[PDB]
Amino acid sequence: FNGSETDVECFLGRAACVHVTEIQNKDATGIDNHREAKLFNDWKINLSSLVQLRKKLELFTYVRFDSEYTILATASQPDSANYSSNLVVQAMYVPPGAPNPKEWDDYTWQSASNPSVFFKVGDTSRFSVPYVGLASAYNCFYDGYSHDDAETQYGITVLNHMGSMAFRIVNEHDEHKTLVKIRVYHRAKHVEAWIPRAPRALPYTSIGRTNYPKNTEPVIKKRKGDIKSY
Amino acid sequence: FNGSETDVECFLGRAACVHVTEIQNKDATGIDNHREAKLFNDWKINLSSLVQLRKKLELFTYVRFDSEYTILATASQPDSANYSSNLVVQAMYVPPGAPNPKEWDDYTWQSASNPSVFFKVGDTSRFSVPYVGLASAYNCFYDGYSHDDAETQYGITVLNHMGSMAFRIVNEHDEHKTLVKIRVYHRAKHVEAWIPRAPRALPYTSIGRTNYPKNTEPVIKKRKGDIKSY
Amino acid sequence: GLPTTTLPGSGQFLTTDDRQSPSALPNYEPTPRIHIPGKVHNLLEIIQVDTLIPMNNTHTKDEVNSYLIPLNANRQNEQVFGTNLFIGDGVFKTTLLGEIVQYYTHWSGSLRFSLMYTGPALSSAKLILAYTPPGARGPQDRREAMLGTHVVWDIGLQSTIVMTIPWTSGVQFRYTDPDTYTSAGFLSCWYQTSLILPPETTGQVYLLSFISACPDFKLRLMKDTQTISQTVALTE
Amino acid sequence: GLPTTTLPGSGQFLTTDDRQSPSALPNYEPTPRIHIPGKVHNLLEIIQVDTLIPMNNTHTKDEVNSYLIPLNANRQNEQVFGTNLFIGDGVFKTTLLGEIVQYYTHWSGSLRFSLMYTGPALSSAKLILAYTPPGARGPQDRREAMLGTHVVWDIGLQSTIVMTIPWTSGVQFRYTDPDTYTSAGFLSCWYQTSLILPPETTGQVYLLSFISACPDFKLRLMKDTQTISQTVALTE
Repeated sequence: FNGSETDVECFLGRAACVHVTEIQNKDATGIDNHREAKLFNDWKINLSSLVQLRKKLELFTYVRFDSEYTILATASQPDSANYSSNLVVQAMYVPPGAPNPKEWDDYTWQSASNPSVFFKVGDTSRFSVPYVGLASAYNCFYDGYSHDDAETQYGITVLNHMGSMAFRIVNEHDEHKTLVKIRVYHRAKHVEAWIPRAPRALPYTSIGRTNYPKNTEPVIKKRKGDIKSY
Repeated sequence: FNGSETDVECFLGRAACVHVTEIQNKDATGIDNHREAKLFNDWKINLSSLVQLRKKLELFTYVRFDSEYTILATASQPDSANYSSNLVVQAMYVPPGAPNPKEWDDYTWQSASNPSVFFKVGDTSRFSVPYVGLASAYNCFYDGYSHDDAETQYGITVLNHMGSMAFRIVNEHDEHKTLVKIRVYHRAKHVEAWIPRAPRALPYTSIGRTNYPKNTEPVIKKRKGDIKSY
Repeated sequence: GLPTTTLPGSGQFLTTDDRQSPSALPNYEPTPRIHIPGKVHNLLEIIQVDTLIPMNNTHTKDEVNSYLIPLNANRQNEQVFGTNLFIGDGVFKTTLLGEIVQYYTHWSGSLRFSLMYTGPALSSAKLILAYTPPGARGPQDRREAMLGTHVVWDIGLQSTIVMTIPWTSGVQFRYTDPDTYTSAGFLSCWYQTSLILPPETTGQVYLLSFISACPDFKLRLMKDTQTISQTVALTE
Repeated sequence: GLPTTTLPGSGQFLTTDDRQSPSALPNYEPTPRIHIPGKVHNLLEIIQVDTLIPMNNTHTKDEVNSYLIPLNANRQNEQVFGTNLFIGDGVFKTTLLGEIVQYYTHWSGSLRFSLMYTGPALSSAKLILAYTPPGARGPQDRREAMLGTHVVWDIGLQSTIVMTIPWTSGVQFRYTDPDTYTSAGFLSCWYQTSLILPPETTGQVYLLSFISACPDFKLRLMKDTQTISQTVALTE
């Protein structure tokens, strides 16, 4: 049938929870909790977290996306009571090949041409980031380092980077506690896949490196008795 | 290509944070904090603040805008708790050649033909101010004073004024503290540029006067060794 | 100027709904589409390939010998194969057809069982392999298999044996929930005669068994596919 | 009368989204558009102009002599030029092509290197200038440069030397993140012979080097362009 059920576009185009995070806004410095998960967060997007622990995309070799990040932010601190008074959240898609913020009140939240959105807490925002790929397809499964020269990092192959999401709060006034949970749902459009690949045996042990984990249990099942079935 | 990526309209047409400010409303006089940043604010718009400290527009000599100020106002005082109960904010685009308010409860907030808008705190408002230019293009980079006669001010050349934004609160009742942060994002449409100009060496030291700052560090880089590279 | 109403289900966030959304990079040409081989439009052409079946997976640690059906001499009218045809379970679970049918739900379609012999050129054997449909108790010996839809396609001149597996609709589709019911189909093989080894062979020969789906295959609903009760949030 | 739905992403404020907005001065004729020369539609015609290159910027304080490549007599088979062709870094950073390529991101296109001699009319010299492509180690002397794509275009009858710089695609574009890798291109010049000065010259002559982009140039994504880690909020 020519029905979009078992084709590739329906196959990968569902929206899945990636990158649960939890931020707040307190003060300039205030109480010494600034850097780890508070006042801002950068993700450095990678579908390597929870696309069923990298399976359906790893079934193919070469893909091309057109992503739709739908950021669902919510107020973990009782929104029913308060902790939501115009709590405007700022998202930001920092493209690959651009500097990353590492502070809440930092210059690259307001800089030039960095796509940033603002929405109410407890509401959503829909994106459409086009195919930001260095290669003509996303090399999800690549053999080779970056150079025999200086060589950027290692065969993680972050050269075909997709982007980097940044989330922060524009608010003030340390007298109180708030907490905001942000949950982004990636969805891929117009997915064009190439070069089918045999599936993995184990759940993985690394991102980027196609390593199979040590100390394994048997992935295949013993016969219930002998070759004699039933 | 005839694609709007490296053309002039895409080049300058991005929206940037200019004029962060912070106002409130307390009472008629009340506690003696009235004049500086409280109860109202006038800007006297000038793209000379943070268009990457006047660079891409200074790369050309003659421009013509069609501006879209998008005023983002927010309640710095915990909006999550309260401090937002129908906090209607009044913006106002005072055109060039018109008197400027200097008081919250002043006559030229309600006067005749001064474009003023009202919106909820934590929401936005979109404008389109047409090309308000004395000359046929904005003389961003001008040589000459205003007269050899009386002479208006100096070669700042505020004769090609763009406008003056005014922000205030229509509310009452001193028993409490509120604070409102207002952040306007200018965006230029239909940008027509003329007469390319060599870029500056240093970040600037004045607005209007093309002065290069004293006590400079070397803007150009020494060779790593000799004319022998690598 | 344009009057409008509300709709209940406003502020709704369907995860699954195809809505066009505005672009964060509204004006940016991407890296252009080039032609690279092996373009795929469907999982049907993925599962069109005979992979292999681990049938001799009755040893504890998993090795290469998990696919080698062991064939000895001087045995006849006794067991060679034997399997329930429940793909997604048992010995078919770890085929490509395995995790594909573990992906979807209720399925339909005929199959393409293949079979291939690994032995010497001057060796002969007759192997009856028999299919019994779902809902029928599988045969107990070569006799009862021969009264079934018996297939010989012998060994000694022909090595590659393919048999299509016709699909029959039970309750309109196939049950895709984990049970050990015995109405899924049954395929098994018997020595019609003893294996005739070449002189001073002194060992074992093996068979290789493949499986795939014929173009009649069908996959209908999609599921979550836990398979390990999955949750890992490790990011680098 | 007109039923409608919601959309998630309501109350959204995209900074970058082209939406028509209502006018604060809905009825006001502006100062009318007149014709003034030098109308520009693209940055390509901005970077079409050969500006100059500071090559002798090896003195500490910046003066006029930063662009004067110094040429002495009685030296041959030794260094004149030498540069990595990484625009946006090193000696090309402070050209107009410099801050333009610092504005955008990944780029493409051939270039137009120019070169011009500042000396006496009755003076002669042979100067081999050589290009080595990105991914190749640059030559060590006039010998190894001559086995490269050597260019002489000598001094004594011709002053203005232009050489096009062909672009080659590496990993589909050029890396635009700050590293000191050595696969960006390499251009350098050597005395093929010693400089023949006129009698009682007693000094130095210089060369002037320009750079621009051929119409094949391309600029793809836009960036923030800090360059000083910029923040100044001074208003008057």
